Amino acid sequence: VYAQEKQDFVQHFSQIVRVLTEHPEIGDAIARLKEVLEYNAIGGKYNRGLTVVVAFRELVEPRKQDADSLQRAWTVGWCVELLQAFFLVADDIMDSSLTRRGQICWYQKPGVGLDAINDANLLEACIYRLLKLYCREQPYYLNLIELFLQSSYQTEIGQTLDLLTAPNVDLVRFTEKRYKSIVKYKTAFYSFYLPIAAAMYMAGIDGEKEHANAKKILLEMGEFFQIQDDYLDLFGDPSVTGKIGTDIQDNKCSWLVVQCLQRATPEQYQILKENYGQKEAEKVARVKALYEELDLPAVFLQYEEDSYSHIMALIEQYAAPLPPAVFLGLARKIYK
Amino acid sequence: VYAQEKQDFVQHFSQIVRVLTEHPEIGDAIARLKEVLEYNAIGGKYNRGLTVVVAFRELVEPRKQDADSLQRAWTVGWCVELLQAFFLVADDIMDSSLTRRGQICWYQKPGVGLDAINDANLLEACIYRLLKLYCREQPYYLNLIELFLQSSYQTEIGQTLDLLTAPNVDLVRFTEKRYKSIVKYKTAFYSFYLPIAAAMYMAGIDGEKEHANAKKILLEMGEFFQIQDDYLDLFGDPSVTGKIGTDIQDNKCSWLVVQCLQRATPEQYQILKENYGQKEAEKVARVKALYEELDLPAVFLQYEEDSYSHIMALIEQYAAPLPPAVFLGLARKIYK
Ligand SMILES: Cc1ccc(-c2cc3c(N[C@@H](Cc4cccc(F)c4)P(=O)(O)O)ncnc3s2)cc1Cl
Ligand SMILES: Cc1ccc(-c2cc3c(N[C@@H](Cc4cccc(F)c4)P(=O)(O)O)ncnc3s2)cc1Cl
Ligand SMILES: Cc1ccc(-c2cc3c(N[C@@H](Cc4cccc(F)c4)P(=O)(O)O)ncnc3s2)cc1Cl
Ligand SMILES: Cc1ccc(-c2cc3c(N[C@@H](Cc4cccc(F)c4)P(=O)(O)O)ncnc3s2)cc1Cl
Repeated sequence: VYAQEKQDFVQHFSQIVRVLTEHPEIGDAIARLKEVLEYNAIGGKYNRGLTVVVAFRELVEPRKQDADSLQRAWTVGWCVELLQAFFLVADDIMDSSLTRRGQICWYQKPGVGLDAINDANLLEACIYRLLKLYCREQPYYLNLIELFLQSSYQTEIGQTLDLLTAPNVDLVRFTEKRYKSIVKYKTAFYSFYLPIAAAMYMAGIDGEKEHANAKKILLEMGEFFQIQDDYLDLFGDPSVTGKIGTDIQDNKCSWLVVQCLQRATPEQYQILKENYGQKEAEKVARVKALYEELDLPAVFLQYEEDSYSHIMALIEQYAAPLPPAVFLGLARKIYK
Repeated sequence: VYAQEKQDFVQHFSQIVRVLTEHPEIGDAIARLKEVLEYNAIGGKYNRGLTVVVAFRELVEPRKQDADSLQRAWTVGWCVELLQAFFLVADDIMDSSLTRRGQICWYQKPGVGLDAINDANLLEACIYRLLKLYCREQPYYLNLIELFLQSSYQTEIGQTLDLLTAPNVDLVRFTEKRYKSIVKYKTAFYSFYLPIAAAMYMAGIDGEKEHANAKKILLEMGEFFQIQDDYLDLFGDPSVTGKIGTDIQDNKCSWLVVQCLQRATPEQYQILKENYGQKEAEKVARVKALYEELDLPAVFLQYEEDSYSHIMALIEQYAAPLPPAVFLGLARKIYK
């Protein structure tokens, strides 16, 4: 689906850039914007953008899929990638990250620094420029502008909650209710709801009820994805994933610590109070081994089965009238 | 006009905040957003927001001005103030500023720091939340969403140009063409075009030609405003303005340095190369006195008269069919 549509998606990028990087004296700014687009919108897996394109094909009767409709699908997928890029560039400055996608974070490059704040705003702005240029005449134009704006806001407000929740190792902040709330707003809305919802609108499916039904399935898939992402940060083999995890060094509200704290005798709370959020490795070793000693690998395994049963019921209940394959194709990318 | 409508404008702010700061577990984020709104959207002169409200009154036949139309005018004015706030919070982090509006910049507050990057994005997002909540049923809704998005982009792309132009004292970058380009994109579009254009749309005046005509007048007024702003940074009495200027310490592309560089013998270029962008005061004294020694106070005075003659011709030529008072009220705020 994705294996076999990733090709035209990445080749489209070059057109995306052409049309955004066309008024003599603004030239130098426009060159900078090109360098920003190139460094930051390229080099991920493109799962979110591609989901737009795949879902567009599944949703539109194939006799309403001319060259220009496809091109709008490619474009809106690239909009989702640009929203991703905006959030990351800015999040990397906020967290003080060193690398991203296997390279030096844009803000850490020589003579970029905090100028990356403007660069990131430009990435966001490019979303609406593309939507104007390619979709202004379409009946779903407004629908999409609102979708992207709301996705930004949800993701922003989730970032606030995350930042309040994890500055300083106060583990009383790290609750289940709070973990779930952070994942929904910061991650799931834009990563899972947004791309399918966009394809929906592009197909004419604008009903509030249809969107709510898809949302219900897709926010739940997003919660599982992040939960598996947190497991793997620590237990994932690093040559299968790519990441090597610093969740624990960074005092993250990770599903692991949440579960751990649900399960600990008061003596264990202490070992964790003493090791959570530390630089030193031995004190990260002894967090791992405390998680191992509470069979969190196994709780996760149980959680993962339960979750899969749940998603399948959701799809059975709430997919109609969309093709269950829209959702199943996504479920297969994450439950693998 | 403004003297006599500032009152209901600032009192509206409290309602703006109520409706943005209403889903249990997101509460703590919402409290933070309230603190962000309160610190950053309050304490300026409100010229831009108020311009919305004043121009709305002049433009709408007074028999289409019910309680709810007025409330939408107050709201859209507050949107312009929020856009202002978004840019400033972010610009203060980028420039490493210490104070703003007579207080500690938000990002310099204890335990805010770079979290202010998200805070600023939230301010931007609030613009579209308000536009949804108060204007979604209006026929000019889309018009306004596009206006605000384009204003953001223009201002962002201007900020890029400014940052490229002034990192390092390379005065070869500081040209007239480049000064004007920076002012138009970074300042004039949002400060002058945006608020009148918004009032226009709210009144039903959506024509491209009417907008182009108003734009022509208003971008020119914005160029004068900033030019006078740069003069005053240095020659303004600091107890009449409020600001005391660091334009020269900061290596700014100020209209002053532009003119100076147009006027200097090669020996003078050197005195300036040696004093521009310095901390030390004596080396800022001797920039002032070099500007004084080239009668820049007087070139400015000439420039200011020329400019006023020009704006009046523009208004004569391009105001119709809007009431010339829309423009004159603004001209009186800046040529005073
Ligand atoms: C809609 C959507 C949004 C994001 C993704 C992502 C999957 C993914 C990812 N998936 C791996 C497995 C995986 C990693 C982390 C969480 C998870 F649920 C699944 P893979 O496909 O590389 O085996 N790895 C690293 N980053 C990402 S981002 C996938 C989808 Cl289908
Ligand atoms: C929509 C969909 C979702 C999940 C699957 C499968 C996932 C999977 C699988 N996934 C994980 C293990 C797993 C364990 C327990 C329940 C579960 F759903 C999945 P992984 O091997 O990536 O660690 N392992 C072995 N066979 C299968 S089949 C297949 C489909 Cl078509
Ligand atoms: C549409 C619009 C947008 C911004 C302004 C501003 C005027 C202004 C300002 N004006 C002073 C004078 C002045 C200062 C700097 C430049 C200029 F053109 C005029 P004042 O009204 O306080 O005497 N001073 C400090 N900040 C600002 S912001 C005014 C208007 Cl009318
Ligand atoms: C639309 C309009 C624009 C400007 C004015 C005036 C400005 C002004 C004025 N402004 C400046 C001086 C000035 C000097 C030369 C030309 C010019 F237009 C303005 P300031 O005293 O703020 O330094 N000074 C004395 N009288 C006036 S009358 C009055 C109106 Cl109604």
